[PDB]
Amino acid sequence: VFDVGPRYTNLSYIGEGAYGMVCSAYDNLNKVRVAIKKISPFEHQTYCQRTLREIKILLRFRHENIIGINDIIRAPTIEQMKDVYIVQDLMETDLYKLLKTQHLSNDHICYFLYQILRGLKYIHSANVLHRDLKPSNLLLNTTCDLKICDFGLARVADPDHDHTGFLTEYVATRWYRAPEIMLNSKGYTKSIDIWSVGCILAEMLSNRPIFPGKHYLDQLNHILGILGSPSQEDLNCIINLKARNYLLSLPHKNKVPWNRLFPNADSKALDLLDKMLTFNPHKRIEVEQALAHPYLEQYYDPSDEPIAEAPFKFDMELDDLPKEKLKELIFEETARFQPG
Ligand SMILES: Cc1cc(-c2n[nH]c3cc(NC(=O)NCc4ccccc4)ncc23)ccn1
Repeated sequence: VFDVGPRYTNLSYIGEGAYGMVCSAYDNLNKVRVAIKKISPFEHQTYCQRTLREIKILLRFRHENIIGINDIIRAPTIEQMKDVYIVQDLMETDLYKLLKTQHLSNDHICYFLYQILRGLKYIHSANVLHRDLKPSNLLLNTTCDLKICDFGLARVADPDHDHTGFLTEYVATRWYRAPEIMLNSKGYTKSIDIWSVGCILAEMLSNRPIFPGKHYLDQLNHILGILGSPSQEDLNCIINLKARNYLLSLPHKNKVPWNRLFPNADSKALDLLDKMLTFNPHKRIEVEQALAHPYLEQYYDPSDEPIAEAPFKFDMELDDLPKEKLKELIFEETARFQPG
């Protein structure tokens, strides 16, 4: 069932996830095609938490490089609400699909990276982390406008509670995971997103994922295979006994030069890549620094890189709420879109 009538008709498949599906549809009010994401999260607490976070975040945000929510469709009562549909702008493709079919020139890479970082500056200024940046979540049109989508794994930043043990399970897409995820981090600091952006830049440079780990620890094998052995100083910052012991046990690995991996890339793009793909998250470049990097000099304009008016100042505290209370919160958050 894709129950979005009567305003939205002539449905066509786009993609799907574990508990949702996105289709294109014709909007019979504005006479334009739109994207509609059906979400069916109510049987699981975790899915309810993610759905609620995405809706709350996207409804507060207003930025050219971030997908918005134009409409939310759901039943008039909690009892009758089994699914929720989110209406968004329809784009033409995503960076994942684009990279299967063509090699991007440097000036397209530069302009796309600029937009990713512009959008990320706004997200981070709101004290929010995206936590699942990857090519399929970067939507594009023929005018080369780029929008960040899929905030289902987003969280309010919590650097004071980022610590976790060695080899702790993680939810976000493997290939875009920072090394610290596998060593000592829950992915609750802004630096997690900068690593993912670095991976995306590398992927735009060669049309191949830079660290295609086949399984959980293999992801760290791929990262260390290019960055080489971490310095003593970086090891001194590693926190966990088990993470330190693991890294000290490895044979010495020298770094693979970015210009040997990417022999046709712009030298300024590789300098910025090096700074985003820095092993130690405390030394990794921040979003505002990345925007100010010489690679992006032609687009850099802090006056035209807006920040959020209303950041999320507190944790949402959804972790111990039962799925029934979360359904009530999702119902209340979506009430503004009901007729009348
Ligand atoms: C033709 C085309 C359009 C789009 C596209 N336009 N607008 C969109 C909005 C969204 N939103 C969105 O939240 N997508 C992620 C998702 C989808 C389904 C299940 C779980 C997560 N996704 C794709 C799109 C993406 C790719 N090709």
